[PDB]
Amino acid sequence: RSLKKGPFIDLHLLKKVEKAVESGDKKPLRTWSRRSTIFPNMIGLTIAVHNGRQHVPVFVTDEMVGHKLGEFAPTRTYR
Amino acid sequence: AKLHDYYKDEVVKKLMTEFNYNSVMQVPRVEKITLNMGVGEAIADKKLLDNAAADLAAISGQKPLITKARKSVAGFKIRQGYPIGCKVTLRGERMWEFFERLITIAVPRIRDFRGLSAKSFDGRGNYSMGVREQIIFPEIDYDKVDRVRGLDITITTTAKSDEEGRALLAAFDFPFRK
Amino acid sequence: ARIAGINIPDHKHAVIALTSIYGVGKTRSKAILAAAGIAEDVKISELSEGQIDTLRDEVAKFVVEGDLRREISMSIKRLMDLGCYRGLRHRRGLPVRGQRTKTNARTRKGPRKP
RNA sequence: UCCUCCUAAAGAGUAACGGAGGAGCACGAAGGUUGGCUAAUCCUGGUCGGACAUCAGGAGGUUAGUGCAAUGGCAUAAGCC
RNA sequence: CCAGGGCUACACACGUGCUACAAUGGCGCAUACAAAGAGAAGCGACCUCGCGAGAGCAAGCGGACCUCAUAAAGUGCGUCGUAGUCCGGAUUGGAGUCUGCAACUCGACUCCAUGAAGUCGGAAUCGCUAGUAAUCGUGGAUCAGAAUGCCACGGUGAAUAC
Repeated sequence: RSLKKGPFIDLHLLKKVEKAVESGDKKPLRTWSRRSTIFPNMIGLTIAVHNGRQHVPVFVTDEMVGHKLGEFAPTRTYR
Repeated sequence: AKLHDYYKDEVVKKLMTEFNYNSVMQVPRVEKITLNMGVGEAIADKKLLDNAAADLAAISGQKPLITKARKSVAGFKIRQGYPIGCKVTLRGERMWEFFERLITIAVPRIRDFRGLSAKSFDGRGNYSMGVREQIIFPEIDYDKVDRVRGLDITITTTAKSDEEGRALLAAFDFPFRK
Repeated sequence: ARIAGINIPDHKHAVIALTSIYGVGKTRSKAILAAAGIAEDVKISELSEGQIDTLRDEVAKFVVEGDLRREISMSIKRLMDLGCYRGLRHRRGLPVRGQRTKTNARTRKGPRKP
C-alpha cells in the first residue's frame, strides 16, 4: 500500500533491532513507534507496540512480510 | 472393461510365480455398489425418478426403486412411511460399467478435488461419495434439474491398503507419465 | 458449451459468457479472446470445438475459478492468523478499508437488526 | 351391561363404595389360500438428514409388531408383502 | 513542551446530499463549439515506456500569448432486447502511483478479480412561475495530499398558473 521504491524504517527502531539481534534472546522492551515496516530477515523479535493507556506485547511470526507494527496493537476499546 | 481389468491385473503373474498367496477367492472382491437419493417429505416431485431413470435407461429401459422406509418408523404424524428416496444398487456388468464411467469422468480430469476431501474421521469401513457437482448426464441438456448429483454412492472398503498402498500407491494428485 | 458452471452461458456474446464464468471480468475476458484469436461479436453458442478448446487453454493458463476463491479464503485466513486490524474487522463483520460505522456500514452489517 | 390383570389361597369358582385400565367398534380387506420375508435398538461415512427422514456395513435376537385396553400367546409365525 | 491515540468508535434514531433501480439507457469507435476562472515553496504542453494511477536537467507563463483544458449531455453507428440483466456500483482480496519525515487506526485514484441491497419507495413531506425547474459538464476557496459539501460559470432546456 506504501511505495515499492523504499520501505519506511525508523532509525531508533533499526538500532533497537540491531542491538536486540546483537544480544540474542531478550525480554520485551516498550517501543512507542507504530509506523514500521517489518521483513522476513528480521522476523523473530518480541518487541511490544504502544497504543495509548495500555501496552501490549507483539510476537511476530513467519507469515507477516510487510505489515505495520501498529496493526497488531488495537488502539480502540469495544465491549 | 474394468471387470476385465480386475480379472487381468495385479494377480496372475508375480505372486503366482515367485511367492504363493492362497486364493483369488480370498483377495477382496467388489460386490454390488449402490447409489441412493434422499428427497424430502414432498411427494409431488418427479425429478428424482427422472435423474435415476435417466442414469439407468441411458443403456437400460428399467426404473429405480422408490423407497419409503427400511426402518418404517417416522417422527412425523404419519408413521407408515412416505416415499422419500430412490435406490439403484448396481449390478454385474452394468455395475462395472457405472464404476468405469465414474472413474473416466472424475479421475483423468482435475476438476473436483480442491483440498483435502477427508474431514470427518472414524475407522470402520465406509466410503460414501457425495459430489454435489454434476459430473455427467446422458441427455444433451447437461444440468436443468434441481439436483446437482448430491446423491450418495456407497463403496464398502477396508481402507488400509497396506502392502502396495504404503509401498507405491498412496492417492495423491500429481498426474505423471512413463 | 459450458466450462465448469451451474448455468448455460450460451445464446449470448463471448465477453458476457466469460464474465459469467467466475474469476474473469470484462477486461480479462477481452484479453482472453485477444490471446485466443476469437472475435468478441460472435456468440459462444454455435461455436466450434477447437475454438472452445483454445478458450479452455486460455482460461487454464491463468488462475482458474475455485483456486482463486480458495486463494482469497486463505488470504483472509492468514489475516486472521495475524490477528491484525484487518483480521479483527473481518471477525467483527465491520469494514476493513477504514470507512465509517456510525452510519452507512450496512453492507458489512447486513440487514438492520434492532 | 360387557372385556383384561391382581385380590383369588399353583384345578374351576370366589366379595367389598378393593387396587388398575378399556368396550357399546372396525375391516369386502385388516377375511380365505398360495408363494415369499423377518423385527426394536446401538455404532459409523454422505443433499437443507439435524440427535431421529434415505442408503451401505457391523452388533443384537424379538428388548419389535399385533386395527384398538390388559393378559396369555405367536418364527411352522397368528407379525410384513 | 513532547511521543502515541481520539476528534474517523457502533446493537440504534434523525437531518442534508451523491449514486442508481434502466432502453429516454449500458459498452467500443468517430464528431463541432462554450463561459467563468486559477497558476512561481507554482501551472507545467510536449520527448520517452506502459491496455495504468503515472517516473528526469522538457519549452512557455508570473499572465487576451503558455498550461490546467480531451468539455459533456447531444449527434451518427455496431451491439445489448426488458432479464437483478453488457443497469448500478457497495463490500472484500491481490499488484501500485502521487503527496507528505511517515496512509494500521486515518487520503484520493487507477491495474486485476467478486458483484449485497436495489424491480421507482408507506404514513408523511420539500423546492420551483423562464432561461426557471430538471439534466449535463467546468472552474475556484481552504489545500503538502485529500470535496458526493460550499461558492461560481456555461450547454440543452420544459409543463402549468381557470
